[PDB]
Amino acid sequence: SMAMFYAHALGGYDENLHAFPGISSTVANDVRKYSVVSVYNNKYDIVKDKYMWCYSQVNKRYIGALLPMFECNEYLQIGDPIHDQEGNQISIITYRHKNYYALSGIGYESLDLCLEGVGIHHHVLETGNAVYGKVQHDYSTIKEKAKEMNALSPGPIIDYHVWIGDCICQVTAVDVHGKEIMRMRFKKGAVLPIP
Amino acid sequence: SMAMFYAHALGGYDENLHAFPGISSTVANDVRKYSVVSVYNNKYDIVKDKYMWCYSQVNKRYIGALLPMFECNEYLQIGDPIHDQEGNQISIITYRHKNYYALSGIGYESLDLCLEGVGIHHHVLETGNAVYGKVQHDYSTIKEKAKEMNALSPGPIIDYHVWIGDCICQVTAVDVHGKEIMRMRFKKGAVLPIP
Ligand SMILES: Nc1nc(=O)c2ncn([C@@H]3O[C@@H]4CO[P@](=O)(S)O[C@H]5[C@@H](O)[C@H](n6cnc7c(N)ncnc76)O[C@@H]5CO[P@@](=O)(S)O[C@@H]3[C@@H]4O)c2[nH]1
Repeated sequence: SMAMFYAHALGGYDENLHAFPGISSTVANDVRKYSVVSVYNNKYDIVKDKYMWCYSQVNKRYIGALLPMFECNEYLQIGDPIHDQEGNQISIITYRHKNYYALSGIGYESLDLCLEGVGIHHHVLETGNAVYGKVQHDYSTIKEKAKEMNALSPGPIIDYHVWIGDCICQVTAVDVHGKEIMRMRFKKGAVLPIP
Repeated sequence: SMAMFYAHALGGYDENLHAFPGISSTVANDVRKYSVVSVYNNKYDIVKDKYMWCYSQVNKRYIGALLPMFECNEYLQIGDPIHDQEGNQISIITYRHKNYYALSGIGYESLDLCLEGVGIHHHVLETGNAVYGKVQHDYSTIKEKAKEMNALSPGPIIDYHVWIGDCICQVTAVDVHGKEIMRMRFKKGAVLPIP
């Protein structure tokens, strides 16, 4: 049947369709392979070695991922179809960070969460800072806190924290005492969308 | 260049572009002439003798008009193109009332307002009700109300009221005491959009 793309920001979420940041679609496009995309007969270049952390929270389901992004100085509307050079539609306009536009679909490192009972928060990780739990600081302070919190018994996860830095991205999970229960690292630099 | 359509609901109002209910566009399409439209390669019939009163409030400027509307049980997303039989985009999805979708552009009777210092309010005119000023009731109550308010000295207009009924549409303008200062009547039946 027809390849549909519904934007989550317009209420288009369908659990029976493939779900990506800001997109429910009938087909699952791998957008990692493209270096140039087109929007209304206009070609744009995919940014190399810099990505955009994009997420959408629908019902109690978090859908986050590191996505490719292309630069475009003109204003492009949410829902605008994105094509490849062969005429195929591969995505729609979703998220934006100044002159950068995310390319949503099957991308790079991703995170999916049941948000029932837990929260999630997003931070810009300042360069040079380490991360423990729900805080970011210099290595010495983070290191000493990790040893301090080490003597505590782990409680249940209550919050997730996403840290988006220019060279690394990390996700931590904390209990009620701020103790780090879990930590993932994505070895990519990225930016967050500007609403 | 290429014919562009921007949905007002997505922040795409441009005062230098043609402005219609929910649409800023580089072209001004007269949509009264169409009896069928197509969305996602599906043909839909324009309803005959019933319209939709659509409006958007952008830049303290009110833009309202009776628009043609077509019946579609499927879900169509705001901003998606509307085509004619020849494949040309003539409009975008804007407003909806259950299984009816507006066809915005140059439509039928219209109302433009400068919304600074004056208000506007929309009402469904219940069948059999009469209207005075900012209120609707049965004809007996309205007759008495009109007599009472006749004795009042008129003041400057501060509010507009749009009455959309199955047989007729009317706009009244009231002063601070609710006296009717102006009334226009459109000899068409219509419905209001449902968000
Ligand atoms: N190992 C590792 N793998 C990578 O892939 C990686 N990428 C970048 N870096 C950075 O290199 C520096 C040295 O790492 P490290 O010395 S092992 O210190 C880590 C951790 O051991 C410490 N910590 C957490 N929990 C406990 C606990 N229960 N007890 C004791 N210590 C704990 O908290 C610190 C968090 O710092 P961060 O990870 S955000 O940045 C790192 C540091 O700045 C990486 N490090």
